[PDB]
Amino acid sequence: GRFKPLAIKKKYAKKLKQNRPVPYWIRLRTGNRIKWNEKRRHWRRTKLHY
Amino acid sequence: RPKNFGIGHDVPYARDLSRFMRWPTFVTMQRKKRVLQRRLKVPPALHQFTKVLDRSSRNELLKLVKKYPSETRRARRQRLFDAPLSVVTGLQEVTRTIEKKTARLVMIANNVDPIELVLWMPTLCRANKVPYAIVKDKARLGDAVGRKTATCVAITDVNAEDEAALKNLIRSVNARFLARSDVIRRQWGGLQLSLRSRAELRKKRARN
Amino acid sequence: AYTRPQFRRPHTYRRPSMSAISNKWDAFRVIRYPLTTDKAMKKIEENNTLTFIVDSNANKTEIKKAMRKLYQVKAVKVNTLIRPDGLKKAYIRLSASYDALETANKMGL
Amino acid sequence: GKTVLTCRKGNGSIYQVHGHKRLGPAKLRILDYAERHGFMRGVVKTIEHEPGRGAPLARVEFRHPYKYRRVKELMVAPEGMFTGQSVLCGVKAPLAIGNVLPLGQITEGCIVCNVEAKVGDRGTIARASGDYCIIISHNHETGRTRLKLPSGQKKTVPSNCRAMIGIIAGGGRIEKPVLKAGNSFYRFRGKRNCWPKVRGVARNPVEHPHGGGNHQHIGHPSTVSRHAPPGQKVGLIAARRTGRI
Amino acid sequence: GAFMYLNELWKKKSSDVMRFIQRVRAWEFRHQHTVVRLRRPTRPEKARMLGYKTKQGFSVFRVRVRRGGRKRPVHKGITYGKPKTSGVLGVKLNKNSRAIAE
RNA sequence: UUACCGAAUCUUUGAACGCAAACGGCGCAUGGGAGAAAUCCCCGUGCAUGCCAUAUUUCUCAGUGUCG
RNA sequence: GCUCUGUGAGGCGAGCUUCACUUAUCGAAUGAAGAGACCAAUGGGUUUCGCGUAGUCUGCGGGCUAUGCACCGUCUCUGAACCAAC
RNA sequence: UAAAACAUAGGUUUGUGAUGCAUCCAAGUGGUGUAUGUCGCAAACUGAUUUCUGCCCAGUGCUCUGUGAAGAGGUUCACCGGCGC
Ligand SMILES: [Mg+2]
Ligand SMILES: [Mg+2]
Ligand SMILES: [Mg+2]
Ligand SMILES: [Mg+2]
Ligand SMILES: [Mg+2]
Ligand SMILES: [Mg+2]
Ligand SMILES: [Mg+2]
Ligand SMILES: [Mg+2]
Ligand SMILES: [Mg+2]
Ligand SMILES: [Mg+2]
Ligand SMILES: [Mg+2]
Repeated sequence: GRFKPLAIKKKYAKKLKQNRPVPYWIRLRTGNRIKWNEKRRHWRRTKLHY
Repeated sequence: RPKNFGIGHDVPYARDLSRFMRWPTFVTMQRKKRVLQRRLKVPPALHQFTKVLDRSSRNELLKLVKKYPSETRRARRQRLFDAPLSVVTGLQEVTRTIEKKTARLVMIANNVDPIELVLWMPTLCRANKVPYAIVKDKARLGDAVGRKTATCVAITDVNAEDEAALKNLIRSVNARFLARSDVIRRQWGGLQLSLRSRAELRKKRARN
Repeated sequence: AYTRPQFRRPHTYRRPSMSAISNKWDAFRVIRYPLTTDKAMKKIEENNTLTFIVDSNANKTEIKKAMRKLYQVKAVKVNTLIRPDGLKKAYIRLSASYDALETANKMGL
Repeated sequence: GKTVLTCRKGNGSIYQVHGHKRLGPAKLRILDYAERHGFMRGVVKTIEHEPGRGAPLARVEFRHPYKYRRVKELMVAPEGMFTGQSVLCGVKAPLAIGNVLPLGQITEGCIVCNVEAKVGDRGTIARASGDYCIIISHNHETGRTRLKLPSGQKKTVPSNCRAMIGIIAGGGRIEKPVLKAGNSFYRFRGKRNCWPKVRGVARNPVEHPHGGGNHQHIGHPSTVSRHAPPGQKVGLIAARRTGRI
Repeated sequence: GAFMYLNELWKKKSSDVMRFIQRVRAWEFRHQHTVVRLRRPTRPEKARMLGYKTKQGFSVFRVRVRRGGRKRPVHKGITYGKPKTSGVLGVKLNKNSRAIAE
């Protein structure tokens, strides 16, 4: 609903902008290991219960 | 504009309540600590501090102590580039002067934080046959010596001008203690009734 | 002379008792970057209203004072919101005496 | 086993008195100097129902003895204590209904309520509705009147002890049958989580000493010893006799 | 040798004078907090044996301690496991009462 | 740029301590700031409790404690 | 049972209980809100601290027991209300 | 397993005058009934009303009525200290 302490909004805000595909250019670095983001989250699956 | 102060009329002007007030605990307790030890039966060893040198005699003696001050720190240093007669003061120094019997009068203070510090002292002067007197306050032996408290004072010696002034005091002093040493080692003290209970008994016997 | 059932402690006298720039907040910390979305471009021209991501801890009155200092223009109002992302977003509306368009383009926008 | 319900009421958790809507303690006025050397007139202001209590409580408003303020004060009402009545508490209070006057000054044989056992404790005996205690003797030589407690029970108390005059109001509550399980639901709504009372034989062997077994029966005498440890002291306690009388 | 007098005066704790002084204190101390700082020791000669010196930075405290044995804090007084380890009232704390006050 | 280390920087918190707290809340005092027809607004610092020391120009006091 | 636990007066028996006492302790009430006295002692002793009597004692200064003086000690069937007129 | 059980009102009985009764707590100037005060509280049994609850108190339960002596001493012997009825 509407209610959120801003501290919770800052955290969902945190996880929200953290919920992004890895940059394309990061995969092109030497010795790179990363491909997909292993910490992609989906609201319908993992829950950030705050 | 006179006011009735019957019950259920004009409110009273604020009368003193010191008597029924609830005091800070340290107040109630120093009051009760003083009550408690009048109305218990104190031992003769400890009661003797309740008995004490007559003040006209006391005032004479403390003026004598004041006549023989210990030298001040400013002067003691100044003397030592090369002591003036003064009263022995301090429980440790005064204890020697008794045992060595160099003391020729001693002035136990009446009150002491643990009376134990001095509780023995009257028996010790009585044994060395040193004249001694109990006196009202360690604060007065205090100022007499320039200290803020003195558990004891010892007139070990005096200039010739004050020889007799000491002697009459020594016999006005051991007249009350050392002479009464047989009496003093006997009087159990305390057991005073409250005068709220003395009067109650004054009247119960009044009614019978 | 006590006149309370209980004692109360007396008034006693009581004796009265490195960054070169201590104020880390600043016009330049408050306002950050103008926003260039097309909801905001609707406001610069249609509402005389600059949009800014602005420091999230800044408040409205500080955002006015910051526009006054950074862009030299009065803000008739500044209703901020903090974005779902966590950035704060001010829609500052300029006084009519100040164009929001002449100023935004002066701003490199 | 497992903790008996008699023992759990002592935790006083769920089992505490309700009393949110209770008006506060229903006591006599503080034993002022005025009580001890005169009287205080307070007018009854309003007779309240304290929920969970049978007797109405009165709201006598005494003027404060020592300061300019008026001191409303709450005590369980004697019957016939109408609002606007002027109560008179104090040693030389007139002897009338609602007046609170020293017990040794109340006439022998007259009935009193809200009596205080210890002097100055502000009224502890005879407070339940309909209840009272006749004064059955004075002993002016030793200053201790006797009185008959609302239970057939004599007791000596100092005459300096206050008492109110008359029966406590609201008498006869108990005479009316409750009829409904729901009616007794509400008398205990304002009291405590006392009710309903499950029988211990209906309980399990873990729950109660009486519990368990096939036919539901106590297996041992229901008359427990006074020294029985808690959780055992159920059934009839230290009973001197059993049986209908 | 004032210590020698004040030390043996306290060796007579049972003497009626010392028994009286101690009486008034225990009365006096009951009406005080479990810890109480003193500007001076009740026993100057005894405190000084133990290293107290009337100096700045030395302070004395009178710490009260209830007497009698420990009651082991098991619930409802019940004890589980072996019968040896039962016993609530009679097992004693294996710690000194000067220790507990210190 | 790397490596190291002295100078600093070190946001909100946290023992967390000015008071709170699913509140990015609210103080009092101190100085600053912007500003403005002062009010508002931001900022810095102090402000928890306990205890020890001290009042160094020796703080203010309380006690039907002891005396004088 | 001991202890907490003191104090006086008894009696009994070879420290036991009655009886009062009150400072421990306990309970109660209270916002610790008015206790006792002045009405006077088988009471007190530092501004009252002191005298006088008999008995005894003396560190010759006084003590102590009894005792009486003094002195401590002395005054009289719902109203409103405060913020004082030595 | 929704009953026939539990509850229930009604009935009785027990404790109990606050120094209380029941009762929580390791512990306390701690806690619950109790903001209460016998028309109350705590404990039990029975189970509306109408009607009746006979006989048995034997059992069981409940209730009620340190000081001497010996010894060198450790010690030992002796005397006083809730039950039974
Ligand atoms: Mg789901
Ligand atoms: Mg949420
Ligand atoms: Mg908003
Ligand atoms: Mg069952
Ligand atoms: Mg069982
Ligand atoms: Mg059945
Ligand atoms: Mg059955
Ligand atoms: Mg904080
Ligand atoms: Mg049934
Ligand atoms: Mg029936
Ligand atoms: Mg039958």
